[PDB]
Amino acid sequence: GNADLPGTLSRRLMFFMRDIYAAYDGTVRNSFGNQLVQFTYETDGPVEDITGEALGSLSACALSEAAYSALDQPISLLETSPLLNLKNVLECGSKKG
Amino acid sequence: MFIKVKLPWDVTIPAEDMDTGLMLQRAIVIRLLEAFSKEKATKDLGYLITPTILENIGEGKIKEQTGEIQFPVVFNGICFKMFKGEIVHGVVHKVHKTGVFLKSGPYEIIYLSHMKMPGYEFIPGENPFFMNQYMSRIQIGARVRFVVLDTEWREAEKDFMALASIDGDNLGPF
Amino acid sequence: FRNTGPVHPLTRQPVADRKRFGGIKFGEMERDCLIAHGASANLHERLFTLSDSSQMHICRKCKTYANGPYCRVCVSSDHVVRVYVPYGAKLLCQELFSMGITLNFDTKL
Amino acid sequence: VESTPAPFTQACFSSPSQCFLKAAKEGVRDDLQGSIDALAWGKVPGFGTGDQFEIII
Amino acid sequence: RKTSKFMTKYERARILGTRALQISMNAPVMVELEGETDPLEIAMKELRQRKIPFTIRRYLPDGSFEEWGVDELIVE
Amino acid sequence: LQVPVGTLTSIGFSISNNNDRDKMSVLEVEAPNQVTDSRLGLPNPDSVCRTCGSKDRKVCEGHFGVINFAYSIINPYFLKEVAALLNKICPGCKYICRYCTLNTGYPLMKFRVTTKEVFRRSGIVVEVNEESLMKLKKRGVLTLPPDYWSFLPQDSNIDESCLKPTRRIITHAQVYALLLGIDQRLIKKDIPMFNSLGLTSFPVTPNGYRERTRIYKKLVGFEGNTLELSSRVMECMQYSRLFSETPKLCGLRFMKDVLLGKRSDHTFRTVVVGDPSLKLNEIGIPESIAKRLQVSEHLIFRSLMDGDTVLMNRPPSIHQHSLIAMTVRILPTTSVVSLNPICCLPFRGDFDGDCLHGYVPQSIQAKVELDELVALDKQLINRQNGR
Amino acid sequence: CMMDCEAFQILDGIKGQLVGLSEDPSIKIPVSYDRALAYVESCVHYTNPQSVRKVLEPLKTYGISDGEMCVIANASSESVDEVLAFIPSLKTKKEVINQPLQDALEELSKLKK
Amino acid sequence: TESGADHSIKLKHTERGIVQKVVLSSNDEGKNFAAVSLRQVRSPCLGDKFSSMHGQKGVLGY
DNA sequence: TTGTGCTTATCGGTAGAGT
RNA sequence: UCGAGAGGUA
DNA sequence: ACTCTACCGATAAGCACAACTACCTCTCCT
Ligand SMILES: [Mg+2]
Ligand SMILES: [Zn+2]
Ligand SMILES: [Zn+2]
Ligand SMILES: [Zn+2]
Repeated sequence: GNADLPGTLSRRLMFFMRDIYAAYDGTVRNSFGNQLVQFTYETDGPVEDITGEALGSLSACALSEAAYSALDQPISLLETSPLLNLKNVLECGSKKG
Repeated sequence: MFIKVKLPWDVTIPAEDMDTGLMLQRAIVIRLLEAFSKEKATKDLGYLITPTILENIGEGKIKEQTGEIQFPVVFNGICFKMFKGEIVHGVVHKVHKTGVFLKSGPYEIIYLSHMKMPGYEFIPGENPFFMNQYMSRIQIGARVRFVVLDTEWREAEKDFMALASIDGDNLGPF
Repeated sequence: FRNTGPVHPLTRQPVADRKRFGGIKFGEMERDCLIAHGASANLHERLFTLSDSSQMHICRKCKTYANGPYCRVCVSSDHVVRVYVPYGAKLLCQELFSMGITLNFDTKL
Repeated sequence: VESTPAPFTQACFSSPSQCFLKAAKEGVRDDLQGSIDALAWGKVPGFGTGDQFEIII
Repeated sequence: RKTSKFMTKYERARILGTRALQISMNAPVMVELEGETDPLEIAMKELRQRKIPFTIRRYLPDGSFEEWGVDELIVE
Repeated sequence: LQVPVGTLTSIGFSISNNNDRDKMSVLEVEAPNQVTDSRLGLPNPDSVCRTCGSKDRKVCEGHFGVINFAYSIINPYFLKEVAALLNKICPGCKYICRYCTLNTGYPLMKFRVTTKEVFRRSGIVVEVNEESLMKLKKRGVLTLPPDYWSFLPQDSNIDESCLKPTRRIITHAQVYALLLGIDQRLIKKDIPMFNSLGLTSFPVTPNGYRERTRIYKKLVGFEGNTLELSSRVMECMQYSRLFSETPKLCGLRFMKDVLLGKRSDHTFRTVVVGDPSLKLNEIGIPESIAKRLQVSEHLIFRSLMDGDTVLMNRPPSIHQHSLIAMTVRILPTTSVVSLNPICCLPFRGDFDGDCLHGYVPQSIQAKVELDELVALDKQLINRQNGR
Repeated sequence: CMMDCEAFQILDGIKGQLVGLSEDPSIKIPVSYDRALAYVESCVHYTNPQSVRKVLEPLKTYGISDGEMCVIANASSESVDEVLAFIPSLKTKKEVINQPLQDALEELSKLKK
Repeated sequence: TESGADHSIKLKHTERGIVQKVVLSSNDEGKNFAAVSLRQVRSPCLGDKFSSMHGQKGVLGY
């Protein structure tokens, strides 16, 4: 159990964050229609030379690595595992009822 | 109908010779020279021999295909359209019992059928066939004018073959 | 290991038999990691060049697929372009036409 | 909401048949703006490499 | 204008790859290389000597593009 | 001959009509025994193609053929839209009349699509509203008026008769009759693809591409009862690979295994062991495997040797640092690859039976970009936490 | 717009430039040169400026389309009954009298010695 | 076959060894069965995996 | 085995509209 | 060889 | 004062996908 959940979460998050990239003007724009995600990168420095890097892809990869590492953690009753907690945090629109 | 109509091209240049910035135009002209020489054919345009005037050239776009760079260049050249309703002369090459050969230069081969000239009879008493029944002798080397008909073309060779008719006036050599 | 070997009948891709020359799957996670790194030439080569590579002919006067290529929607057209797409794209187009979907392609050159 | 039709990526996510049927019924036009759509048709995504072009002249 | 004026890693890699591809196809080298048998090394030498005649067209998201040059850009 | 090469963009989607289907079809015969003809597909037992030259199933593409139908059939994809439109407009008045006023005793009717519940046919069935019928029963009206169904034209094909009077199945011919007299603007608003309503043909899949053949042959010759023809068309359309279900390659899995996940050439997979002698950026490659592995170098294939770069990965790739470009280092050992034990952390694996499969870049550009972005020295800083 | 004269003059420039640096690293085509040598020997003129001006002069003062003026220059008729029988588009018209046409033919014969 | 066709079974890429015995047998239906056994001595190589009696598992590093 | 939509069906339910 | 069901590897 | 419809909010009732990646053998048929 819980061996497929990190993979599915990583796939969905990658599908959501793949198109995000940094533009030449300095803005963070989506590939679909050049939609503005962030006017400026909200990193606390220290180098702004990253122009062609895909910020969304690396963010999704980092979150996927965090999710896969949580698979080694156990579960405590009246509580949920860090993997399930991360899944619940990432899934906000689903829990509308 | 020999109107000098401009026609752009997208000739590519191999990466074997990319140098001599002070005289790179020599590589440009030799690249387009081998471009239309390789084709040396057309469907409804005609033929071209020399790039007289080069109008304008474009930016060289490169591609990752065996080191080839394309160049968009537009220029005008000499062509000829075989429009219907034109009197064009030609030189006879040989003669036979059917399909009389007529060459308007080596660019095309024109064939003449039986139902194109007036009432004549074949003369087999000599080596070359003659049509002197209507008081006109036609041989090889004499220029004879005729009316051009619709031109045909092939798939691979795409030769500008057409039909020759002597139904018009002033027939025979002049 | 593999350099060149037999391809699958349905899709022109390397087979998954180790006794035969076989092949190594380039999965979605590897593609995502390569996108994160930003290596596009490797991604293009692994998905198109060294993978199933095919060609498709599209009429430019009318957005139709032409089977030299000949377009039966119009008269014999001398302006037909060739696009290089993976064989999976052609298989998907055939499947879409079989299920009842017609695709229109507007080539840029 | 963004009025950007992406039938190919949506089909690649889940339910390809229904997504293709809805795209055909609506008559949308996929511009292949996404990275996955470009990759599926032999085109570079354009994030790191392909965002700029190289011209000799 | 309105650019970082510093060549990114991806642009540098693409330029090096294109130059190596050109050199591998028996192309003359503008820079002078002594004891070099690798096209990648010659491309690196040309990039260091900024004598490679390439122009970079950066496509802005709005649709406009700005033409730059390798000699104009500064490597790091 | 030769054709220009261009890029592909702006793909359009539309529902096939008769015109495009006939245009794409090549040599579409109407013989029941000519399903596997020599004109469409190589795998047919003829080793020849009518429209293409002799080839090894690599130079000949799959051609399409479309059979013809004696009677017209409405497109199943537009069935729901037609049923919804027919429910709104009254079928005796052609407006937005005995069916318009409640004082005439005619109960309101509702048009809907029935799926496998009555006759296993996905068609249009008109049903009288039971709530309105119950009110009429309280007034002493036990049965519907005999002229209630006078708006339906009498179908010459009167097969499948003797049905319930409250619910009737509308044939394809009657659908067009009810659509006649309706404003074209209203019809076009609900259905954008007005030209696709008529489905008089169905294509046949190429032999080289693909129970589907049996159903296609069963449709070559058909009798009346066009509802059965529509059911057959629906059944044979659902055998497409894009529809979910057992081949196991269908639906989302078809996409994953045909476009998303692919297998490539010039790849090797072997078990990995530890070798502290090797440098961090060097990978140990056995001399036996490297001799058979061929690379493409411009002077045409040469064997693998020292200095070449190979992209190494450990499946699954959880983070971007799993892909590392490592220089090939030939070792006397065989049937194994040697890796520095320090480099285990990026791969997240240990030397206990893990297999690292590498990728050999053939193009020079891929090799150049491999050691400039995916090299170990390029990935010194972790992109997750900055350490 | 080249009928006989300026098409021949540009060929002379090709011949003049062909003798210089005849060795070419690339390939050559002999079919194109054959098409020029064996077609230009049909009809020739004396001078370029005077002939062109006298040909384009009726094109200005009289109404003739570009296609009709090109085909009549290549045919080079010498009478009034010949032109009325060649081109069917010139039949049943009264826009131009035949006497000015006869004068035009005299000018064409005058420029050709 | 009697016409010269060869429906023979060959050894694949990774198949090798020394033939040990050949067994020929047939069933009551009349179908003939043939079995050929290939043997090869295996020595511990590098990638070989070894395990202990207490769950300790690893490969032969050197 | 469910999680999540997803789409009708179905129960009043009262708001206007009218007399 | 094309498939299905099992048993295992990280 | 006193009565009919009609779009509209909250519970049943069926569909409809999807439950991880890369791997490797063995029997069964197809
Ligand atoms: Mg382990
Ligand atoms: Zn067409
Ligand atoms: Zn064929
Ligand atoms: Zn009505």
